[PDB]
Amino acid sequence: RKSLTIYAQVQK
Amino acid sequence: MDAVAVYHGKISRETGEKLLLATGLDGSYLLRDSESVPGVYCLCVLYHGYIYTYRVSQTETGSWSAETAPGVHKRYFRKIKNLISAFQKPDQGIVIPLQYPVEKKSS
Repeated sequence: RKSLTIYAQVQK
Repeated sequence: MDAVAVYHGKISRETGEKLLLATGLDGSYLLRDSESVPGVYCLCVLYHGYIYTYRVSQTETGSWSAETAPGVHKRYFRKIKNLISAFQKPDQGIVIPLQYPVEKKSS
């Protein structure tokens, strides 16, 4: 909630 | 010529979030400037209400590529826009193969 961002990386 | 129309320029995090949420289409991506790392772009795809941000920077070798998790193999390219065409591969690119570009100009 109050956060629509993951800023993750490419898992492929 | 390096034609990047998907690059609306520099926008805040709140801007990119609502931008992809507006289109209301899973797989919608956009090119925004990193508000933390200058000279680096950020491709974000809206999925599950969560905007997945990915850092895209060119290597010292001159090849274009994106960040990779510790244990994943990333392929190199020779163009910034080419990354989009190569990422359009299901289960062979990102959380979702880019499909609907969200540029700031024409709908």
